Amino acid sequence: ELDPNALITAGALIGGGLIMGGGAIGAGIGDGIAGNALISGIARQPEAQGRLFTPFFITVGLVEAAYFINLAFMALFVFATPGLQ
Amino acid sequence: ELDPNALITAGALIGGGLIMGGGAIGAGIGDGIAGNALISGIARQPEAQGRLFTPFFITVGLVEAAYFINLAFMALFVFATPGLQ
Amino acid sequence: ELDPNALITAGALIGGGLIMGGGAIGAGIGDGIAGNALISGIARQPEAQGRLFTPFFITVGLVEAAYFINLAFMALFVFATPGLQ
Amino acid sequence: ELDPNALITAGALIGGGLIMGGGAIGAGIGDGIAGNALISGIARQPEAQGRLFTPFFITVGLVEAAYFINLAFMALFVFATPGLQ
Amino acid sequence: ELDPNALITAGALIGGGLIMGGGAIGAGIGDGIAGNALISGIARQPEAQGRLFTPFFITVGLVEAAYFINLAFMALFVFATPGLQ
Amino acid sequence: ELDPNALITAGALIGGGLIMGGGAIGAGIGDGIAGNALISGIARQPEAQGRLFTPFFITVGLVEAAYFINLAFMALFVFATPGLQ
Amino acid sequence: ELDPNALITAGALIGGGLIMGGGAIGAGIGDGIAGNALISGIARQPEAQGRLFTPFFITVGLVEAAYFINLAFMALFVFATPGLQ
Amino acid sequence: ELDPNALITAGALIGGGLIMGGGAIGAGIGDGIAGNALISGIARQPEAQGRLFTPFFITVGLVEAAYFINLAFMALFVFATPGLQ
Amino acid sequence: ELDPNALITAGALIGGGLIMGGGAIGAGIGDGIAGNALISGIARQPEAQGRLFTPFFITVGLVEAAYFINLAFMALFVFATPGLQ
Ligand SMILES: COc1nc2ccc(I)cc2cc1[C@@H](c1ccccc1)[C@@](O)(CCN(C)C)c1cccc2ccccc12
Ligand SMILES: COc1nc2ccc(I)cc2cc1[C@@H](c1ccccc1)[C@@](O)(CCN(C)C)c1cccc2ccccc12
Ligand SMILES: COc1nc2ccc(I)cc2cc1[C@@H](c1ccccc1)[C@@](O)(CCN(C)C)c1cccc2ccccc12
Repeated sequence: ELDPNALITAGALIGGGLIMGGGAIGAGIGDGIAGNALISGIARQPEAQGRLFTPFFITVGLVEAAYFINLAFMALFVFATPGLQ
Repeated sequence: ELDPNALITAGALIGGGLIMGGGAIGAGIGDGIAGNALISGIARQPEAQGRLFTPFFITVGLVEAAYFINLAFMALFVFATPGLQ
Repeated sequence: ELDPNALITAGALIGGGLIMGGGAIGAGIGDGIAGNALISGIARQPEAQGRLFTPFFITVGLVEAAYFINLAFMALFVFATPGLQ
Repeated sequence: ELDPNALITAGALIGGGLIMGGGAIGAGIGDGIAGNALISGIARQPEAQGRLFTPFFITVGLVEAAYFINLAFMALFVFATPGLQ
Repeated sequence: ELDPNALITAGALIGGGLIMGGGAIGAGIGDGIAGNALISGIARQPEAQGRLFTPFFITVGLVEAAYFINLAFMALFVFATPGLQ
Repeated sequence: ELDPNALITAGALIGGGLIMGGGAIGAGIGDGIAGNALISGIARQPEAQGRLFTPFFITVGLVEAAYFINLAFMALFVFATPGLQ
Repeated sequence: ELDPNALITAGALIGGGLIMGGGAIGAGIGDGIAGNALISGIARQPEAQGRLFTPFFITVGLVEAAYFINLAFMALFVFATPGLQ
Repeated sequence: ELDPNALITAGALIGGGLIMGGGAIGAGIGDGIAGNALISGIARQPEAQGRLFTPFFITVGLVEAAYFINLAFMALFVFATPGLQ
Repeated sequence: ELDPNALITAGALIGGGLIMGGGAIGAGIGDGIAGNALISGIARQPEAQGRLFTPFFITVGLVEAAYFINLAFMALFVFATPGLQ
């Protein structure tokens, strides 16, 4: 027979899946869009290369912070579930 | 045997996952898109570097406010669940 | 055991989650896209850019109204739940 | 113990959340994409400004009609739930 | 005590929300994208204004047909639910 | 109390909803994107545009076939439910 | 009263709806984006028409293979459900 | 009367549908985007045809690997379900 | 009848599904977008293209790390389920 934590943990795993699924959508498309501009800018001005890598890494850093903060809360959700009985 | 808060807490965790999962989609894609204009603009005109960071950080400011306001409401949902019995 | 409001509040948290999740996806990406144009236009026409912040704030105003109307209805769902028993 | 309206109302709130979540995604990204073209067109031809505002407001009007019609049905779903017992 | 139509009606309302929530994503983003070409085209060549509204309204016609055909099926789902017992 | 078809019909309405929701997202946005090209190409080359309506209708034909095949399977799910008991 | 296949079949129909909903999103937007480049390339070089139709049909073929393979598994899910009891 | 594998199998089928539904979104849109550059590039310079197929198939290789690795895990979920009792 | 792990494993398969679904959406589309730039840049600058594969593989590296970290957590959810009883 069920118990309250079976329901709480099921919610937690779905909740955690939503957090990382959305995190990977944000990060994969975000990084690809940042890389796109990098590849294009180099293609247009192949000596611009040096000055493009700082704006690129700032963008990626922002994108990846969302992925990583999401990851941390997915870890909280399934390894230390808030509201667990 | 199930109790009311088990069900409410499972809903809270799924809602909190929706909130953060949508926040990361918006943040990563929004920031990548902004970053794509920054990188391209710098590639097109290297001395516009400083000029371009101002509208970039205004833009990133707005995208990031959506992410962290969502983060606050996810924390309300899972740490101070409204409707908990 | 369960009671009706456990199920209703669970639906409310999940619906509130969809509402904020969707709101930040529209907001992050809508503002990113608006800011991309702002950044590019400032890169292209540094002088006559003041004429650009005004269409930008209008766009951002529309995008943010969607985010905050959604937020208002999330609050209603989870703090004044319609159909609560 | 549960009752049929607890299940119906839970469905209604999720249903309503889906309607507004999707409404905000459509409206935020739609408006941002319309604003993008507005900001760009002004940047390219800063006297085009006058003739751009009619096509802009037609686009936004279309985008916002979807948001508003969605909002109306979310209101029906949770305040006058069809099929309520 | 639950009855069959409570469950069926809850499914109907979630399905109807999916239908309209996806309709608004498609309508708002589709119409914004069409509107972006209209605005840009008018900005590029002001006297193409009349010429450009024809393919724009054909395009908006198609996007809007998806939105209102979805709206009809959402109404079938929630007002004349198939499978109701 | 519940019977098996209540649960099956509920799954059917939710699955039918996903099918139409997804179909209108692909259709709204696919047609918007096709029409964006049509509008721009007519703006750029008003004379030789007749050659454009033909690739446009092919694209729209493909996009609409996805919408209407989906519609056909939504109808099957909700009017001739596979696995109904 | 329920039976195991009522739950299995409900899962199957939702599962099947997810497969086709996502299939139509992939195919509608994919085909529209392929058609966009076709319409644009013809508009820019109206004699390029001949050499554009092979890359166009390769792209569409790839896009449509995802739709069709998804369709086949949705057919498996709801007409020959794996794990049916 | 329900048994454990009925619930587990229903979860398996929904998870397997998520997996393939997300795979087709990524594959169709990813392949359309790659194909859009191929078509445009060939339109811009007809004799670059052979040159452009190499980076196109590398790109399509990567997009398609996501689709078929997802397909393998969907098959694991529904044909060899982990956790089946 | 049911047992707690039936419900937990079901949540695990659904969460694992969200995680892989999201991962392939980010990966398909992120790599498509990166490859679009690669293809265009090679079409525009055939000589100095070697400088492009290096930003391309960096972008793809970031996009694929998101896909494969997600895959790693899907495996954890479905093969070493956190909170399993
Ligand atoms: C631009 O505004 C519109 N344009 C439309 C265009 C077509 C149609 I058919 C309906 C339209 C409706 C409106 C607004 C409206 C104005 C007055 C009354 C109701 C609705 C609006 O929906 C806009 C929301 N978006 C910005 C996301 C709104 C709703 C709810 C709260 C608001 C609060 C503040 C401002 C706007 C609010
Ligand atoms: C362009 O068509 C294709 N190209 C493919 C390319 C690769 C692969 I591996 C499979 C492909 C399959 C097809 C079709 C097909 C033709 C014949 C038989 C089965 C499938 C199709 O799937 C296209 C659907 N899209 C437009 C969204 C289809 C399915 C179902 C009903 C249809 C009804 C009418 C027309 C097409 C229908
Ligand atoms: C580029 O990497 C980063 N940039 C960041 C930027 C801002 C912030 I605030 C956090 C950041 C965190 C990281 C990584 C990290 C490095 C070390 C330790 C933890 C996290 C990372 O999250 C990147 C994942 N993406 C590629 C999707 C990661 C997580 C998990 C497993 C990884 C395995 C291999 C490589 C990277 C891994």
